[PDB]
Amino acid sequence: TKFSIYPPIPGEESSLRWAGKKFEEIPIAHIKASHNNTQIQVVSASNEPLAFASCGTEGFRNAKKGTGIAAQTAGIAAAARAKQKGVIHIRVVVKGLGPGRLSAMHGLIMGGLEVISITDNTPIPHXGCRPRKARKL
Amino acid sequence: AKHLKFIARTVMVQEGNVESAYRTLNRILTMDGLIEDIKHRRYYEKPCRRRQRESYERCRRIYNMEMARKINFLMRKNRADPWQGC
Amino acid sequence: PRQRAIQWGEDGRPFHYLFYTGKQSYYSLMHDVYGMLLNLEKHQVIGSR
Amino acid sequence: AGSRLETVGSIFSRTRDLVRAGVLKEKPLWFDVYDAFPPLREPVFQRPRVRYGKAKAPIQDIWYHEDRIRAKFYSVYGSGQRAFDLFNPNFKSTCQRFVEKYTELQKLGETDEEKLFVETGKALLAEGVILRRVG
Amino acid sequence: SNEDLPISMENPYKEPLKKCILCGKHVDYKNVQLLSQFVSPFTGCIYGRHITGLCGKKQKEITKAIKRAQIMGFMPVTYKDPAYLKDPKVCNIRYRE
Amino acid sequence: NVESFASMLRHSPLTQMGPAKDKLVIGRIFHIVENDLYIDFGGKFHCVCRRPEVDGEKYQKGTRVRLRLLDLELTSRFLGATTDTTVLEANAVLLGIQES
RNA sequence: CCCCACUAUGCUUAGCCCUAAACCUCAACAGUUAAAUCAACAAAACUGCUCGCCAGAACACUACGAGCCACAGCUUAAAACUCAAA
Ligand code: FES
Ligand SMILES: [K+]
Ligand SMILES: [Mg+2]
Ligand SMILES: [Mg+2]
Ligand SMILES: [Mg+2]
Ligand SMILES: [Mg+2]
Ligand SMILES: [Mg+2]
Ligand SMILES: [Mg+2]
Ligand SMILES: [Mg+2]
Repeated sequence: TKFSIYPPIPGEESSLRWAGKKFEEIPIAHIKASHNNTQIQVVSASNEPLAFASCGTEGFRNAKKGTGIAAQTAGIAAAARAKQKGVIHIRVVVKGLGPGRLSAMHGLIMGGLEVISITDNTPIPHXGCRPRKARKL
Repeated sequence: AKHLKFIARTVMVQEGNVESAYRTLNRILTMDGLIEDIKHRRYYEKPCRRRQRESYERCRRIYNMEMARKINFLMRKNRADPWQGC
Repeated sequence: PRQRAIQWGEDGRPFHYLFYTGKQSYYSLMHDVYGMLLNLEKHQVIGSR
Repeated sequence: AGSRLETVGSIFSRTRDLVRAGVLKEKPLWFDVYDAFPPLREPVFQRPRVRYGKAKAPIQDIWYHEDRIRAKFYSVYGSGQRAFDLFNPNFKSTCQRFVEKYTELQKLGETDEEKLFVETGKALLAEGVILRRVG
Repeated sequence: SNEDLPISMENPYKEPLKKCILCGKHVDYKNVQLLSQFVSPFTGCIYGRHITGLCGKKQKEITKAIKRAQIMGFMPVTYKDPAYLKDPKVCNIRYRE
Repeated sequence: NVESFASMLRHSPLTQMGPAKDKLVIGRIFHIVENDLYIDFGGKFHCVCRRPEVDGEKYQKGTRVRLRLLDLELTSRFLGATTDTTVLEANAVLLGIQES
């Protein structure tokens, strides 16, 4: 069968499997890539936390937290704690356009996890709160 | 918040190629205007400023499309010189 | 220095049909070469610089 | 002595006037010919202006009665697979052959349009013409 | 005067004006299958007329139909309903790889 | 009994053809530049068609060919222009050679 | 100016206040594309008709007077001295 980039829809009968687990059963790696930090939490399909890592928890401080190499290190740390709990395949849900948006995903892979999907959940208000005033620079 | 999850803005990875999956996702969000939208929303653009930029963007697109059409039309005669020497 | 001869007679009529180009000798040469290229179509290094 | 005011009158008027004033001692070689055989319009500079509002060019579209028959024939049967030969001044296309038959049958008193068109196709088929309907 | 002179009339060879794919068809807010053909699969974003090819009138009817269907409980907002992903692709947009 | 211009125009093949879009016409190659064939087909302007890949050597000066016409004159009006820009050539598609 | 916090305020209701680069910096209505196209730039050039408005700069979105739910307010709006420019 040809490859579909559209994820399998829950309730329908798909043939895709990962270690005998369906798409709905794969754990989720939640990456929050902020402008000055990157936070990564791996949770189970039942919303059980399995691992948490951020650039700040990896010994980065101030402007060093807002770097790609800092996020990559945070991903490796979360991957290590998650792999010990039995996680191999993960669904990536990244919210935010920070510098650790892509680098945080690399660390998860270098840490031994297999990414089967990528989901963007960056909050976009549809009309929402007024953002802070522009900066004069 | 109330919608189903892992349908919107979701791309499946093929053969472990996560780089190509991320590029496809980024291309999707770019074409739909979400990337530019998120960036413009970090600081409040004032209504007089938004109208000025929207007017500039709409006029620049028209001018660029009209300049492309002229070059396409006037490139038909880019063929070799038929009357060289005259 | 070699001097170009008169380019018209007493009546004022130029001798060469390309006089009013100002480059009659150059354009007469281009005219002769362009004509030869046409006739060929109708019909069909080391030691020199 | 002369005048290079090409936007003031014409070469004839400017030359004629300077001859009268004695500015030009002799008439140019062309003056006597222009006088005897003048152009239809005196060549006077004019600045082409753009039309605005309710001003429109007087040029009219060229149409003929048979053009209505040609539009229907192309719609019904399309362009003939036979190729136009626009070099032959007496070339007749399948549409022109159709138009001539359609005109002949109209002169025989028939006045209906839908009926005058179906009978014309039959006549050509009898003569051996290929009429493949587009749809 | 002369029989061969041109005659005044309307262009007989004039071609009909173009029509959008939805010209002459009723656009209902309950027809989510139709409405879904004009939103982005990944983001649910309504496509501009330069992508849908619709005219101004049908672009407006489609937009108002989508907005009505979304808030009345017939159509999702943030994504195209996956049931309608295999419908005819009438929009001039290329996404995947 | 001298034929008038209005009569010549009414019965001319170019007038009888109607619109030129999607009309088959016979052209004649009069000038060739590498693989660019200049073809006259009875209109005001010639068309320029690239030598076909198949039987390219059969296309020579004087060879009569079949064309599918698109426009008798390629012209367009561009923004900020009072008149139309013309490339002084017709638009046509070369189909092949005409043979008896 | 840059970073953080927070208030009047932005919102609703009921009253006021009546100001904007309230600007297409294009008064309304009607008509014209022929003249000369037209100082320049803007936004092609004009005609009929009507209302409003203007008459060197600055003083002056000021003083006084008057009216106004306005009371550090708004509208209307000078003069003296000063200059040869603006
Ligand atoms: S073109 Fe007719 S309704 Fe769209
Ligand atoms: K303005
Ligand atoms: Mg507050
Ligand atoms: Mg305003
Ligand atoms: Mg008024
Ligand atoms: Mg004054
Ligand atoms: Mg004020
Ligand atoms: Mg005051
Ligand atoms: Mg007072």
